Amino acid sequence: MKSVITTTISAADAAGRFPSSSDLESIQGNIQRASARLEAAEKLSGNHEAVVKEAGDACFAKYSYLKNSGEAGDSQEKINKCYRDVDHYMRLINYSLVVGGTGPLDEWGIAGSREVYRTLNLPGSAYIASFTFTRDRLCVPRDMSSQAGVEFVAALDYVINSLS
Amino acid sequence: MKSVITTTISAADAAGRFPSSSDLESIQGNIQRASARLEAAEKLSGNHEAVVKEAGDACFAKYSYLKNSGEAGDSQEKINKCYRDVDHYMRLINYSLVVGGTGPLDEWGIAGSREVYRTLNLPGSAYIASFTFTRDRLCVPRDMSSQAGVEFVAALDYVINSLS
Amino acid sequence: MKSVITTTISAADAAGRFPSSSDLESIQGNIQRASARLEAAEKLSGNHEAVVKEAGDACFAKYSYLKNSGEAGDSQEKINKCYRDVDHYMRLINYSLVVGGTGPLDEWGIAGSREVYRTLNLPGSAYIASFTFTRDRLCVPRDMSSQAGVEFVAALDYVINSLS
Amino acid sequence: MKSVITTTISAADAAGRFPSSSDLESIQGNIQRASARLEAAEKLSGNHEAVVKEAGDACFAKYSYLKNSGEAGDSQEKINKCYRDVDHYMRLINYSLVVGGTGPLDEWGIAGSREVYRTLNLPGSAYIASFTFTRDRLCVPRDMSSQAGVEFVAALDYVINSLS
Amino acid sequence: YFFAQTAYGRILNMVNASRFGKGGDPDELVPPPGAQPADQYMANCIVKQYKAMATPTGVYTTQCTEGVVRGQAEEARNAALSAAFRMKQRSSAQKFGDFCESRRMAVIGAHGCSYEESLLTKFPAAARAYTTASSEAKGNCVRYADGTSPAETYMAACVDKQMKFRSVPMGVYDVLCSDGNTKGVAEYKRVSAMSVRFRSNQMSTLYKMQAKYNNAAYARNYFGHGCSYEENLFNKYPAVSASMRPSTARY
Amino acid sequence: MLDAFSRVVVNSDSKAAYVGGSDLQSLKTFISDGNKRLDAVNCIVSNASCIVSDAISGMICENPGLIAPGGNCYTNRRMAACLRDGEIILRYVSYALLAGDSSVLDDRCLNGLKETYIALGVPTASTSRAVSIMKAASTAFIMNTASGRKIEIAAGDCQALQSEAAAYFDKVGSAVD
Amino acid sequence: MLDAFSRVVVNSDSKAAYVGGSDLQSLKTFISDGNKRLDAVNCIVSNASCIVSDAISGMICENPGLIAPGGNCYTNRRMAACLRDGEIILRYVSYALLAGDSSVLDDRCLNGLKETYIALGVPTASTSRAVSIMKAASTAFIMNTASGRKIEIAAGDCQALQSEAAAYFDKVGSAVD
Ligand SMILES: C=CC1=C(C)[C@@H](Cc2[nH]c(/C=C3N=C(/C=C4\NC(=O)[C@H](C)[C@H]4CC)C(C)=C\3CCC(=O)O)c(CCC(=O)O)c2C)NC1=O
Ligand SMILES: C=CC1=C(C)[C@@H](Cc2[nH]c(/C=C3N=C(/C=C4\NC(=O)[C@H](C)[C@H]4CC)C(C)=C\3CCC(=O)O)c(CCC(=O)O)c2C)NC1=O
Ligand SMILES: C=CC1=C(C)[C@@H](Cc2[nH]c(/C=C3N=C(/C=C4\NC(=O)[C@H](C)[C@H]4CC)C(C)=C\3CCC(=O)O)c(CCC(=O)O)c2C)NC1=O
Ligand SMILES: C=CC1=C(C)[C@@H](Cc2[nH]c(/C=C3N=C(/C=C4\NC(=O)[C@H](C)[C@H]4CC)C(C)=C\3CCC(=O)O)c(CCC(=O)O)c2C)NC1=O
Ligand SMILES: C=CC1=C(C)[C@@H](Cc2[nH]c(/C=C3N=C(/C=C4\NC(=O)[C@H](C)[C@H]4CC)C(C)=C\3CCC(=O)O)c(CCC(=O)O)c2C)NC1=O
Ligand SMILES: C=CC1=C(C)[C@@H](Cc2[nH]c(/C=C3N=C(/C=C4\NC(=O)[C@H](C)[C@H]4CC)C(C)=C\3CCC(=O)O)c(CCC(=O)O)c2C)NC1=O
Ligand SMILES: C=CC1=C(C)[C@@H](Cc2[nH]c(/C=C3N=C(/C=C4\NC(=O)[C@H](C)[C@H]4CC)C(C)=C\3CCC(=O)O)c(CCC(=O)O)c2C)NC1=O
Ligand SMILES: C=CC1=C(C)[C@@H](Cc2[nH]c(/C=C3N=C(/C=C4\NC(=O)[C@H](C)[C@H]4CC)C(C)=C\3CCC(=O)O)c(CCC(=O)O)c2C)NC1=O
Ligand SMILES: C=CC1=C(C)[C@@H](Cc2[nH]c(/C=C3N=C(/C=C4\NC(=O)[C@H](C)[C@H]4CC)C(C)=C\3CCC(=O)O)c(CCC(=O)O)c2C)NC1=O
Ligand SMILES: C=CC1=C(C)[C@@H](Cc2[nH]c(/C=C3N=C(/C=C4\NC(=O)[C@H](C)[C@H]4CC)C(C)=C\3CCC(=O)O)c(CCC(=O)O)c2C)NC1=O
Ligand SMILES: C=CC1=C(C)[C@@H](Cc2[nH]c(/C=C3N=C(/C=C4\NC(=O)[C@H](C)[C@H]4CC)C(C)=C\3CCC(=O)O)c(CCC(=O)O)c2C)NC1=O
Ligand SMILES: CCC1=C(C)/C(=C\C2=NC(=C\c3[nH]c(CC4NC(=O)C(C)=C4CC)c(C)c3CCC(=O)O)/C(CCC(=O)O)=C2C)NC1=O
Ligand SMILES: CCC1=C(C)[C@@H](CC2=N/C(=C\c3[nH]c(C[C@@H]4NC(=O)C(C)=C4CC)c(C)c3CCC(=O)O)C(CCC(=O)O)=C2C)NC1=O
Ligand SMILES: CCC1=C(C)[C@@H](CC2=N/C(=C\c3[nH]c(C[C@@H]4NC(=O)C(C)=C4CC)c(C)c3CCC(=O)O)C(CCC(=O)O)=C2C)NC1=O
Repeated sequence: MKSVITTTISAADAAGRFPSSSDLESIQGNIQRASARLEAAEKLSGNHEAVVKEAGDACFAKYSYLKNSGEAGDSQEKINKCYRDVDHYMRLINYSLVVGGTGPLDEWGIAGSREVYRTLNLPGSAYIASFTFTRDRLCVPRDMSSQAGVEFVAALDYVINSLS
Repeated sequence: MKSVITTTISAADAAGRFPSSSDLESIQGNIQRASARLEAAEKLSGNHEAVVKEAGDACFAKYSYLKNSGEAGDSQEKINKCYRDVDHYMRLINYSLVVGGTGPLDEWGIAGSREVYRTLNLPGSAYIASFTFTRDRLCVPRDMSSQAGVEFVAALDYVINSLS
Repeated sequence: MKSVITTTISAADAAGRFPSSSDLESIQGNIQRASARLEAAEKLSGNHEAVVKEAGDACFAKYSYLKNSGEAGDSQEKINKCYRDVDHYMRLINYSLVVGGTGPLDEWGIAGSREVYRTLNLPGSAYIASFTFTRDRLCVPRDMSSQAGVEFVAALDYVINSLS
Repeated sequence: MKSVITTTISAADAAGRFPSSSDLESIQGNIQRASARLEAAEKLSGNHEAVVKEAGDACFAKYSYLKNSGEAGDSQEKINKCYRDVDHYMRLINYSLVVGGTGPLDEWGIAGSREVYRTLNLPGSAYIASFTFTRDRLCVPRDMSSQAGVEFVAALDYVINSLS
Repeated sequence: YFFAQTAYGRILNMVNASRFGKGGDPDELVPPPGAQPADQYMANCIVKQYKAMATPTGVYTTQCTEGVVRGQAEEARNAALSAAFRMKQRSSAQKFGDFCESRRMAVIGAHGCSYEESLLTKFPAAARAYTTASSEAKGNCVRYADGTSPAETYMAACVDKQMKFRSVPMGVYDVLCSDGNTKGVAEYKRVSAMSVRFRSNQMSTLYKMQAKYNNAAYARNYFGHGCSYEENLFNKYPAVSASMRPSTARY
Repeated sequence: MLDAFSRVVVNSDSKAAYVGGSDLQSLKTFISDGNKRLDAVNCIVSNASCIVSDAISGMICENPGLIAPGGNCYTNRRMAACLRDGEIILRYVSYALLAGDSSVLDDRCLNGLKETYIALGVPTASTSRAVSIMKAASTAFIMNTASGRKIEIAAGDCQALQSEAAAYFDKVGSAVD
Repeated sequence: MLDAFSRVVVNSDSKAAYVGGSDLQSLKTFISDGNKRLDAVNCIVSNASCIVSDAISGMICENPGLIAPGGNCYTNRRMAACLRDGEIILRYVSYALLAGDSSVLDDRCLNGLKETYIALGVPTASTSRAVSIMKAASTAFIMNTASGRKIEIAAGDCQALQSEAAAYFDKVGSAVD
């Protein structure tokens, strides 16, 4: 699971040496930017369910042909799978937002997602429509903070550049 | 040459990934601890020559048997080589103090020094006497700063743990 | 443990072949030079204790700063460790002198000695002063033999070129 | 090309060590057994042609079926190739007898001979009949020397154990 | 479920439930019961035989050397064993993954024979030491046959990067990334690597040419199936073909 | 890999003392017996495929079940591996004759071999028989009492060295069982 | 790897004849001069770090530009590589003294090294100077005319062999330029 701590510890470990001053400056930076990260994590854990509803209802505000045949709209169950998968993605943005690297977001969500999505006929552009909605639905001074919002955008854009 | 920048960029390079938020927090920390580093670098570049004189004359304040036979005391030339080599060490503490990792100090000074020292009959404990002198001759509130002094101690202790 | 037997047997083993005439000439040479080797081994096992005393007391005839602080002179115990370590070196010159290669002297004494010596703050030049004493204290016609002394010089010079 | 010199030098070369006393004992043995070797080489270079005649004519004293069909007896030319090849083997016993290992006899004669012999339908047992003849046609006190003869037997037996 | 209602199967559920959770080696469990030391000596016989096939004469080849200089072979062995314990260090899923790739590569390597397939599929360390020692003896590896022309050196550098992708998953370095475990043997791995690259020039030109065609045949048979453009790169460039490693390595 | 020298040195290392007089005296007996050992090793070397062929062919001729289908001498591949293993056993025994100590043979070849031959299904009794035939053949060559090759050497008693080579073959054949 | 023996054999192989009288006679001069070669190799071996330190330190003391920043002796690691390469040259020169022919030195170490030092930017004149200092130091040790180490040998003429070692060092130093 990638973070600042694991990157610098793993680097000095592969080197063999004790942790010198450079690693100490790195973790110093982590506990500098910690406040903006945890602010965004607190507010995301605050109102996540409304982000679930507007997220998935925004995904079916776009492409309608999912609820058409036999692509995926064929039950309350597949639409529930739809929502809970989006909740897995937001819960990973919470996790990676707390950690401060793209670690748990990548190793739990992104790695090997592609084979599962081509295999189970899942379109990725539907998810990308959902996330581009949820990053367009921000607010600069009233929603989080100038620093927190930026960090949230970063995480979410990472998901988009991972999926497209 | 190891620093925070080269460690994180080299780590993400070996990964193949773009530099995500974690590397950005690391370089954020580098530009947080930059002020203490550059303060100590400014004052070192200020009065280095007195550190030269008290360093080498402290090394010949201890062990006298260098200027005995044929170990190394046999000229003004070997004592000049003595001083200038200690100035190479302080110039590397300046370099690594500016960089903010143990990079140039290790790759210019420490790497393969040991074979040169066992080969050309140089005892390491004389250098260690010089450096333990120059770290014992500190001053907390007047010399640099609480933060700058600490960084200087770190670099110098690294030299000691590299040599012994 | 390197000797003529182990070198030629190991070489023919890596080859896969039976021992041809070349290996037989090699062991023929071992049992030619055997007499000078075992003569030197007999006389070393004769008066080793005087070589102990003059060796260590010669090492403290040179550099006095061992019995100064806190380098190594601070007890009867460290001076006892001093003598017994020199007896380990002479016992290895006996062993390698019996074997007829640098095998047991290298694999028991020389292998990884350098890290122990830089780690436990031991200067090598003190040992080198002891051995250069014990090779300068020879005697050509009376001590061993014209051939035997030479073998002893060889082993001892090997120790010196291993340490410096 | 294997000899005592090349074996010990190659072994210490792969080790990285300078030539220590063990290699020196080995080459000491080479220059001990040198006299028997060069004695046998001189006498072989003396009367090789009679060894050619008796060798090949002994090989056609046994197996007649070479000069029968279409195996190899169908000309004076194939029988000339027969003789000259036996002269190549005796010239290699001269070479390896000078060198004092099985080096040039193996790397010029024995290496890859098997594919040439099964390919060109040349039977090996005919060569072995020739050599067992030429090692049975020795003489202890009149031909070479007790020590010298043995060296010759060694090399010839090696050819037999290489071919059978 | 059906064991738990039986008086006897309440034993079986507890033994199986005790066994279930814990990780293991493929060396530990893949062989038949009581045959692991046979596998260790099996693999030792393999590597010894390839060491016989490298040098047919008593002279050691220029490549069959450990230390360039005094005191370097001791640093080579002290660097060598920490890699082995580090092979023991890693996680279980990685061990079985590396095991199955060792199996597949050993099977491609055999190019025939029941014993070759049966003994390499039965016996784990036999497969690992088989692949390493065989590709090692043919000269099909990274440290030898480095590129001459600048284009081939760049191509070899790109392959090296794309194998470094395997040897770091997700920023965090491997277990097996092992330049240190000491104070300053990483510089020794630099020294030994540079000097081995110097010693590949020292070989006979016969072994240079044989090494080239062996490199091409290696990268074809293991890693090229169809792959017409990769067939063309394995045609023309021996440095690209010389340095493709089974992802059991992660070196 | 330890010869008789290294055995004396290692025993003195466990004793932690110097080498002394008596141990060197027994090693003087080794060096004075050196040339007999050298000619003995020459005798066993100059009959490689001769002793291997007679030993293994005698092993099959004793027990003809190995050559039956279902046996282990049955396949060509198996017979080649059979001859190779006999050659290798003879090879390390020859190394044990040059060295004077069985450390090369014990740490090289004799270790783990019983569990390997059990792991493959090679019968141990047949292996011990082949090692015994190499033992008797090697002693008959080492005493120059072969009925097929009688080579000239300066005459002398070599009984102790014959008991030594017999101890190596009895070590291997005792170890495979 | 070719010694004196192998040079005589290879030249006789190109001539395609047997060994004969004259070549063996020159090789008898090798064997009779064997012990002088043995003691000579002992002399050059027992001064490893001594010859290397004096040679390379003298090379820097002649031309102080190498230790100036931007030089080649300037980095501490580069200086260790510097000492290591001098030790390696000394090593294969010692092998050329045991062998009697410079085939191990030509095919081992003198091969590829000019193009390598051109490929790294090591100046050739400084290397030839260091090789020359190893040459003079090695001849002074080989004739036992060292200024602080005077070891006992029964006296004799060894001029030929000194010109031989001088030919090896002049081969290396002539080859790097
Ligand atoms: C975890 C992350 C997270 C977010 C990023 C927000 C996103 C978000 N904003 C709103 C809701 C809102 N967001 C805004 C913000 C805006 N006002 C404007 O003038 C600008 C266009 C914009 C600021 C830049 C407003 C005004 C509302 C209320 C809209 C309304 O009720 O009309 C809602 C609906 C629930 C609510 O009313 O609060 C949600 C989910 N909520 C979350 O839980
Ligand atoms: C870039 C960094 C850098 C250094 C730090 C130095 C380190 C260094 N010093 C020496 C070399 C030397 N250094 C000293 C110094 C000593 N004299 C003594 O009495 C004391 C123990 C000690 C001073 C405290 C001496 C005397 C030599 C020469 C040694 C000799 O030739 O015997 C050498 C070998 C090359 C030479 O001769 O100059 C090197 C690499 N050089 C560098 O390039
Ligand atoms: C087993 C190995 C073994 C050795 C290597 C020697 C080493 C040795 N030599 C001496 C002692 C001595 N060694 C010599 C020898 C000579 N001094 C000269 O000036 C001459 C050049 C040279 C003869 C050629 C002399 C003269 C002494 C006594 C005085 C002295 O220390 O020089 C002593 C002190 C005990 C004594 O006085 O005998 C020892 C331990 N002894 C051993 O038992
Ligand atoms: C350096 C060592 C060296 C050798 C030892 C020979 C070995 C040798 N012999 C032949 C080749 C041959 N050798 C023989 C000899 C034989 N005729 C018989 O009746 C007998 C069985 C046997 C002599 C005892 C014959 C007849 C050929 C030619 C075979 C053919 O063309 O059918 C060849 C193939 C090339 C050629 O045709 O010459 C070679 C490599 N060559 C070497 O370079
Ligand atoms: C380079 C190696 C080399 C050898 C090993 C010999 C081998 C050899 N011996 C003979 C020839 C001979 N060798 C012997 C020797 C013997 N007398 C006996 O009573 C015993 C059985 C046996 C000694 C043990 C005899 C008697 C002859 C002459 C045979 C005869 O003419 O009847 C010949 C034929 C040429 C000749 O007449 O000299 C040759 C090639 N020659 C060589 O060039
Ligand atoms: C510990 C396990 C272990 C193995 C599994 C083997 C595997 C193995 N086989 C060979 C070597 C060989 N293996 C075979 C076998 C084959 N012949 C064919 O017709 C078939 C394709 C195939 C049998 C099914 C052959 C013919 C060689 C020799 C190849 C040659 O020299 O051309 C070699 C090289 C060394 C040698 O020549 O013996 C090795 C390591 N060795 C071991 O140590
Ligand atoms: C400098 C030259 C150079 C090359 C020639 C390539 C060669 C190459 N290809 C792959 C890797 C690959 N190459 C292919 C190609 C194939 N797909 C198929 O259906 C065909 C058999 C074949 C095309 C003809 C595939 C599919 C992979 C990925 C394999 C996988 O991950 O399963 C890899 C591993 C790294 C990676 O995943 O990219 C490498 C080194 N790379 C280089 O750097
Ligand atoms: C360096 C030491 C060394 C050993 C101790 C052997 C041990 C050994 N033998 C075999 C393999 C074998 N060993 C034999 C030998 C024989 N089986 C019989 O039933 C006969 C009684 C007997 C001959 C006398 C046979 C036939 C095989 C192949 C099949 C088998 O396992 O039995 C193998 C597997 C690889 C192969 O097939 O060659 C190994 C490692 N190999 C070595 O390299
Ligand atoms: C380089 C190769 C090489 C060899 C192959 C040997 C060969 C050799 N053997 C002996 C000498 C001898 N060799 C034997 C051997 C034996 N006698 C018997 O009756 C037994 C059959 C057999 C048991 C091994 C004996 C008994 C002697 C004489 C006794 C002795 O010298 O110890 C001698 C002494 C000199 C001479 O006799 O002229 C030599 C050089 N030495 C070597 O340097
Ligand atoms: C087995 C044979 C063998 C060789 C022939 C050398 C050859 C060699 N030298 C260097 C590398 C080097 N060689 C030297 C040596 C020196 N440069 C100078 O300017 C001085 C004049 C000179 C010392 C006298 C230096 C300084 C380097 C490192 C930097 C460079 O390339 O110059 C390298 C690259 C690896 C490294 O940095 O160590 C290699 C392969 N190495 C070997 O293992
Ligand atoms: C196995 C290793 C091995 C060696 C290292 C040599 C060592 C050696 N050198 C000589 C003997 C000698 N060694 C030298 C050498 C020289 N004398 C000088 O004054 C010059 C400084 C130097 C030039 C090389 C001389 C001159 C002799 C005596 C003359 C002679 O025996 O030819 C002897 C004769 C026996 C004795 O003196 O006791 C021996 C065994 N021989 C070996 O077997
Ligand atoms: C076939 C047997 C053989 C071997 C084993 C050999 C050389 C050899 N390679 C060795 C090491 C060694 N060999 C390999 C094999 C290898 N695996 C690969 O994927 C590639 C491209 C390899 C290069 C041959 C590795 C990874 C290493 C690790 C590096 C290290 O441990 O320092 C060693 C051991 C010690 C050392 O020299 O550093 C040795 C002695 N040369 C040979 O012919
Ligand atoms: C019909 C199935 C069959 C065989 C095959 C043989 C195999 C065989 N050879 C023996 C023993 C044996 N074998 C040889 C080697 C052999 N003899 C030589 O003179 C030369 C040149 C040889 C290789 C070509 C020697 C030297 C001996 C010792 C007996 C002797 O002095 O001849 C022994 C006796 C074993 C013992 O003493 O316990 C047997 C069983 N016997 C059989 O029943
Ligand atoms: C001030 C900077 C400085 C140095 C450092 C020396 C370095 C030096 N040593 C030389 C040469 C030299 N060096 C030694 C080795 C040395 N002598 C011994 O007796 C022992 C035991 C040694 C190692 C401890 C020998 C043996 C010679 C050959 C001359 C002689 O006979 O002493 C030469 C002559 C080179 C030549 O002939 O071209 C030089 C320049 N010179 C300097 O100007």
